[PDB]
Amino acid sequence: GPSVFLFPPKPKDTLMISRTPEVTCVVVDVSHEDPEVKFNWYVDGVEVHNAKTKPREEQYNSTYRVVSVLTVLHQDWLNGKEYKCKVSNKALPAPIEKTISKAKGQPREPQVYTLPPSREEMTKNQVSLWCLVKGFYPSDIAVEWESNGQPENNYKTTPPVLDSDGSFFLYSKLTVDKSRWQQGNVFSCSVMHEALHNHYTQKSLSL
Amino acid sequence: LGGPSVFLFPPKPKDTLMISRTPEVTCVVVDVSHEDPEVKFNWYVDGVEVHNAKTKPREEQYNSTYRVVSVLTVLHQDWLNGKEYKCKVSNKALPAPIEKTISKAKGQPREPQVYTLPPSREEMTKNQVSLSCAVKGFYPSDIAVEWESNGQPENNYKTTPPVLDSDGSFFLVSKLTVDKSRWQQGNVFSCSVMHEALHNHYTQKSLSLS
Amino acid sequence: FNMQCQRRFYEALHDPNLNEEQRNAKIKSIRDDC
Amino acid sequence: FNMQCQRRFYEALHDPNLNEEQRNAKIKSIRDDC
Repeated sequence: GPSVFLFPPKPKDTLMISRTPEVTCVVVDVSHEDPEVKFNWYVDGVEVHNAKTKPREEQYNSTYRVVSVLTVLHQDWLNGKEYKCKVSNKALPAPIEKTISKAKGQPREPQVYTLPPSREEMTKNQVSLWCLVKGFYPSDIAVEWESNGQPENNYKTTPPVLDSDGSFFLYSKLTVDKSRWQQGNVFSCSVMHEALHNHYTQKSLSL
Repeated sequence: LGGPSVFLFPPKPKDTLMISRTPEVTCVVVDVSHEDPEVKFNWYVDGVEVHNAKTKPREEQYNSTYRVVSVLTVLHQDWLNGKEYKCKVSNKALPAPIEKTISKAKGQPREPQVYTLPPSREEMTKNQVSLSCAVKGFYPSDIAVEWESNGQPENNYKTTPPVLDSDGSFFLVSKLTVDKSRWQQGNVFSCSVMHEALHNHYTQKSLSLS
Repeated sequence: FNMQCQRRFYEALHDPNLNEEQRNAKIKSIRDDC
Repeated sequence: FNMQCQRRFYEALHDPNLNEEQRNAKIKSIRDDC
């Protein structure tokens, strides 16, 4: 049968005013015979009409994937507005309804620490710069790396890991060539979370 | 899967690598109705049926059902070499037997690089400091990390799951929580990493105020 | 990015003296005129 | 844990002069008697 998934906006998108946060309603396994999918979006129980339903994409297993995207206000998501997606199809007895809102719990401010490469790693042509981000609540977070204002294309962040105090922690790894580090090139770790002042903080790291 | 659901769990990474351990494959069956209790287990190592299993039945779960588990001891070398382990689950309230298969991740193994990192200067303000054990460039993601000091195990640590890197290898960070006093006194903290691509499947990297 | 725009938003988002209408209007002015 | 048995095991695991039967036999002795 058809399955409905309701995804929240990207943590970065809700926190940065220059961005456009959006809620995503994904409908999977729609039969070729009856492909017509109707979306009804509700915001705090009131029907909204700003949704853009992306053209039905065909899957290898002869099924359809119909996606509806709804642009939201940063303040609306952050203040706790409930976003409801109603999905109607004839291969469904009753329309599927899915509801999402912001992650609950008392938010906690993450502490941001930059760790330089190990003295052992200096034998390798590429070194690792670390970003320890800990004590944050809830898990919704965005971590990035930049240099001279321009971003870095060789970084990977771990998923938030639950600490013994009930807060979360993560590590963002930046991979640079050893010479880059040895000049005194400055690398910044920018962290975006709802509990941080201005939803943003930047910590630097150089030799 | 299907309700009753069948789940097959691989051996613990440490268990398959360390000869002092006994690696096993676990066959858990959940949502087994109160009315129909008895369940039969049939283990298969690359087609061949084995009988060294410790077959287990019913153990009550909230939604008027039972948890039916099964333990089969495996040879470390047999897992690490790529042998497939099958579990056949039989029940009267089930239309046909469920067969689940698990094996060690395929691909060229890569040696993990273990690095210890002291706490940040900005963290020397708190009464407790964090020690980091960066483990990168390993393949497959099957790995085990432990912390110790003066031969005795240090357990106030949290390890990140393996994270897939851009080069196809996996990395992780293990964070050990220690008191500021203990770090500043000169205590030596060691990080033990166990992986197949490592010599003797084991390495140890130490860290102290030096 | 514009940090001033980001600063002004976070302040308007958390200003205790603004109602939904006033806060939404202020945030809009910030967002459009970065 | 015992490092000697661990060393012996990894040696038997990667010995090119042992076949499946001999490798398993050596490992079994390590696992039981070491």
